[PDB]
Amino acid sequence: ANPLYQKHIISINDLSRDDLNLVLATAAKLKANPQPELLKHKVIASCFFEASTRTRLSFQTSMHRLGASVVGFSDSANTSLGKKGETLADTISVISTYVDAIVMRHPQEGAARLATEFSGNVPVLNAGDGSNQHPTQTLLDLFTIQQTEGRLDNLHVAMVGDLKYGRTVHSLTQALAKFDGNRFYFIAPDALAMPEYILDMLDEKGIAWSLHSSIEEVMAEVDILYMTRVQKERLDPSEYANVKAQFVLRASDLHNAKANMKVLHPLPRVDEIATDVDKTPHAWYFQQAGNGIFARQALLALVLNRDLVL
Amino acid sequence: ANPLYQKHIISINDLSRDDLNLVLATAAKLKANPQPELLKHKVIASCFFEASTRTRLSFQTSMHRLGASVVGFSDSANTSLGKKGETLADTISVISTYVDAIVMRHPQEGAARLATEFSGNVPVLNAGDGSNQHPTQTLLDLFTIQQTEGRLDNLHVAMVGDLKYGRTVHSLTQALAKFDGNRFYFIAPDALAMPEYILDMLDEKGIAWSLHSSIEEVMAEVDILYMTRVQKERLDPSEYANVKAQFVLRASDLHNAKANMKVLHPLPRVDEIATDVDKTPHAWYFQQAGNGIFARQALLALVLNRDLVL
Amino acid sequence: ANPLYQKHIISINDLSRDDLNLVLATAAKLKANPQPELLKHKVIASCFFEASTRTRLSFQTSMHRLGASVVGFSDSANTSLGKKGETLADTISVISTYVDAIVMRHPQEGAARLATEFSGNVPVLNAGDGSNQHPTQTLLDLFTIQQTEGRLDNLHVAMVGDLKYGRTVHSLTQALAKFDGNRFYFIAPDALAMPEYILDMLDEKGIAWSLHSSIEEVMAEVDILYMTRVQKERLDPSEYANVKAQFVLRASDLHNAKANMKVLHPLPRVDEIATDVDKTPHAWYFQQAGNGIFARQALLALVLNRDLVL
Amino acid sequence: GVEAIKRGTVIDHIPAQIGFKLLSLFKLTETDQRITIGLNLPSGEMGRKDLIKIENTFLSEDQVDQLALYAPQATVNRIDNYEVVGKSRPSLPERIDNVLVCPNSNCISHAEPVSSSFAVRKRANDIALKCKYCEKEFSHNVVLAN
Amino acid sequence: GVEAIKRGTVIDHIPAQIGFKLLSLFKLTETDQRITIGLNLPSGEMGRKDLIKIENTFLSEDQVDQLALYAPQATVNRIDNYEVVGKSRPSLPERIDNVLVCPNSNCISHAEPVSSSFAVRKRANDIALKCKYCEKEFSHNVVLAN
Ligand SMILES: Nc1ccn([C@@H]2O[C@H](COP(=O)(O)OP(=O)(O)OP(=O)(O)O)[C@@H](O)[C@H]2O)c(=O)n1
Ligand SMILES: Nc1ccn([C@@H]2O[C@H](COP(=O)(O)OP(=O)(O)OP(=O)(O)O)[C@@H](O)[C@H]2O)c(=O)n1
Ligand SMILES: [Zn+2]
Ligand SMILES: [Zn+2]
Repeated sequence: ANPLYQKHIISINDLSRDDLNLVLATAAKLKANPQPELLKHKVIASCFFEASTRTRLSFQTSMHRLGASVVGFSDSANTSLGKKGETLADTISVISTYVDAIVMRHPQEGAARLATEFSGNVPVLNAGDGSNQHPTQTLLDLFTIQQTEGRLDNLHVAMVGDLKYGRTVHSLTQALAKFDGNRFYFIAPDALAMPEYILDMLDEKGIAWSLHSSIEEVMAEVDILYMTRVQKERLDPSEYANVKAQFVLRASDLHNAKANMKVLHPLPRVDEIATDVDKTPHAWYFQQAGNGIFARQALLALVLNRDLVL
Repeated sequence: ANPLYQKHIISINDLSRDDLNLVLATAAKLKANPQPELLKHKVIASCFFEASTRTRLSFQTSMHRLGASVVGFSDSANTSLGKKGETLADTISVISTYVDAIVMRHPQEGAARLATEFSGNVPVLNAGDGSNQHPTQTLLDLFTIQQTEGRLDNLHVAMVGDLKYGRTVHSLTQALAKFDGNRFYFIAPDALAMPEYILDMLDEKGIAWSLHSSIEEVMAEVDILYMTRVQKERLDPSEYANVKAQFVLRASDLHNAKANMKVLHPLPRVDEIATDVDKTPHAWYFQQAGNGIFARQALLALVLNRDLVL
Repeated sequence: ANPLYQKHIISINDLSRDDLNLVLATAAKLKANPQPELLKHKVIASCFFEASTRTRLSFQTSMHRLGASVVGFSDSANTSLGKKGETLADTISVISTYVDAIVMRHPQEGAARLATEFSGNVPVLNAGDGSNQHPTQTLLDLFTIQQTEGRLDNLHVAMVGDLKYGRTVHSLTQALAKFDGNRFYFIAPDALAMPEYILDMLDEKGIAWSLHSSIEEVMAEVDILYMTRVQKERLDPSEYANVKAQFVLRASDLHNAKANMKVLHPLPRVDEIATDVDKTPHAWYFQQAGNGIFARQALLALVLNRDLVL
Repeated sequence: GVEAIKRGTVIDHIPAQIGFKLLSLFKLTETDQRITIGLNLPSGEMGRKDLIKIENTFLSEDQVDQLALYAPQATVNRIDNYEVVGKSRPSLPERIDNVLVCPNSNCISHAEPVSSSFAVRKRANDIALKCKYCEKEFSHNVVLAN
Repeated sequence: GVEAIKRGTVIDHIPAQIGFKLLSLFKLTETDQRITIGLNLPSGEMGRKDLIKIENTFLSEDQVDQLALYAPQATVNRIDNYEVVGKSRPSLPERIDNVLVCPNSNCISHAEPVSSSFAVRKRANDIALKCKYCEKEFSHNVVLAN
């Protein structure tokens, strides 16, 4: 029985340094040695009530590479929840009588945890719930940080952008706070700033963080620079002063950067990383993206297999 | 003929203390002694390309109260500009061949200046061009300020609210900088603060102005507290942080109010002047509204009659 | 001054048989002898916040036929209530400082009563507030009923159609319950049946009323067959079973019609009165419409003149 | 058993279950006066009653009559310096303004800054309520909502 | 005593203007046993208190845990046969369920058939409550704002 077998993967909070490290260990393994029938005979539900190119298509590809079958929807417009007014609670109750695990993305925060109260014994893996958590992202980010830096302890990590509505950086700061010695630098418009609930936790653990007005003032000290997109669709109309990106990285700005530094982005990006960065050795966001296949195969394997030997 | 006969009225910045004084003299006269046939046989166009309750009806009632005839539109939608794609310039060119004067409200700034190049010999009276000027508003504000304070010189004047798109306060700060020793207190959000070009003019005339973050700071000191509306329609999406009234006024606030002071508002008031102010000695905005009839028919009379009314 | 000078006209339930009789007397007089300058120098507001062809144009023509001036709006969309979010209460507060009387049609019930608390000294004439009252309709219905039947007492009156939202029949059942020995036949669908509160009043005055499922049942017996429209706009979705005229009338039906009987309709008629009725001796609804000029200018005259017209 | 009171108003004999309802319908609690309410007291007269003593507070004539809509058999006792100086009784008010909301959805009262008002009518079982504005009559049961 | 009950609860040292919310909140008036309420009585240290006396009735856990969040000052006294058998002041819980409402409008708790739940981190500052579903932590002032 492996520790993540049959677990719901909802919030990074619910996971430990050991849980995280087991998926990265598994990830690197499946990356070196494919297992094309590991999940032979399991049918999995890909329920996306909100737009995606990467999490949905990476998830469905990971499922296929392991031998599983996928059933789902790209938008609820067509479901009886969308057309006939059924509840989410009821949608999850019947879908759980059909399948072996539910992968879902949803626009309200808390949808995922709500679903687990109705999934019976079927694992719910959270693909994003509004602006709350995005754990599977964080797993593929931790995997990429490890490949590029060889350590997840004592790094200098900067998070730039819309840190308020970004489920991505919410999960990532929580996961990195589970390792020793990591220093955080936060560059956001103050209206799209990091929740004090994350901050209180960084202060509850005695981790060091600072806010900066510019990227250029920390460029020289970072291992990882994590850019984010302004979640337009999540902004309250009070924050529309913030729709266009305040900090935009251009190739020239990397001039005094550590040779080992990487620019990571969850993606999609809009105007914030100028396409000229793409040609530099510091750009690594598409590699990061490819890395979602290994991290999402590892997680599916551990949740759906009592013991893995690979 | 009197100073203003056949004269266009587009911006307060083209009038003089003498003109403003004349219009108020005549208003005082006409209020005392009606002239029912004064403009008997005159047809005036009421052309509002933008919403109005106050300006359009006070203007048309004033026309009727001097024996005039009104033709026009409350909406551009069923004009040939509106449906057949005609330029303003040609609208003005044909409408000039029909009426004796044109009163025009338009959504673009400078629409009325544009109109005087095509109205031929016909006077164009600006009823508000976007966020620029509202010269008739100001003549009834001066009429109400002189009615209450007995003078237009040596007044303490707090202009609260949206000072950036307030076509009203653009014109009124300019009318009052023609008289002497007036003291200005500007209380806007930073976003919707008074135009620089206004401030410059105050600086050159050496008028004392000051910025305040509160009505309380100036309450005890002022004579005219002139409140404005956030010009919701004219805001940028960036600016939608300020859709609500930062400074809202209630009757409690008047506690440390100078016993001569009057609360003025061009109206509509939305949330910024609490309905309890409506019963205070101080509230004067509905009287200010009615004062539109006198100032408006004094203007009409001067521009369409050579002979000064008496 | 005559009973109705400066008096607001909001509901038939506030008038008396004496007032109603006066208004008809004056209508009879004025129809015989026009008074072209009667209201020379008076400005009246025509404020229709709701559609009208009949009420708005009969009212404004009557104003013109007594020498009055009309200002107003046929639509609220380009008023500052309509676009700048102003309350009715403040609309009425400024418009009171301009005109001598206010004629108002509004979609909410009680809009005109609300208006009399803010019109100051100005009379508010109710042109129809939602489904409640239409007092001017009724004065021209009484004028037409007395014109045809020679009396307002001891009449057999069938009110067919939508009796629930028929602001017209609310007021008319109340005007006719002031005279004597009138017999009421109410023919609605159950859904759109006459309000209880009306019935109660009939009960206390001991007026005989009865419900019928057919025009034929009452045809031979009645003197005034008064037809109504299903107030499509005012129906609940639940009620959309009754969008079409249950009782439709054609000329054949008049076969067993009492030779004095008249078909009346407030209009618009949609499908309920077949165009063949238009050629019968019985059809009187267009004459009823024209009778609006006389009743309407008699009302205006009484409310704005002290001296009874002759 | 409840309390000695020098000066104020003691609404006595309130029907059980109507005492809390009155204290919330007319803002009686929103005071800084000592109020002492005794709910579900034995009466004999009725099995149970309720009672409210509001110290140093006197109700106006209309104030007391408003109570007839929920507590007609109450006795409003005026006490000045321990002496029952007065024993009033609620008659029906002719109008109740400001506390009720019209069940008519399309009534102007919901949109504009005016107080509510209903004319009270003793109809034929219950008390009928006519809105000032939309002019529709509703039974009082209804007006006290859902 | 200052009233007297054989069996029952006497909640006391209730802040001025909270006592009456508690009657609404804990639904205490849907009852038939005697209630004595003393609104705006003295209390030396903090001048004006409220006191509620539910005869022959004791509160369920949830209520005293709620009482901890609405009236931390108050004291609950279990009286059996006039014996003040117990007098306890409420300590805060770990979690509050089915009564609070999340400030986050985009919480799934609004839309869906779920009982709410909150984590109670006593901050030195004030009380921080964490929504079970959306994981936002809030100030108890924010959450309890009525
Ligand atoms: N200083 C006082 C005087 C009177 N009361 C209250 O006033 C009410 C009515 O006055 P009273 O005549 O003293 O009692 P009753 O005679 O019983 O009144 P009723 O017979 O009408 O019930 C009583 O319930 C009593 O509690 C009081 O509390 N304190
Ligand atoms: N038979 C009883 C006994 C007590 N009480 C009430 O219950 C409380 C008993 O608590 P107690 O501690 O004995 O009185 P205090 O010491 O003054 O209250 P505290 O210690 O909290 O200040 C008192 O308010 C009293 O009115 C009661 O109604 N009936
Ligand atoms: Zn109503
Ligand atoms: Zn929540």
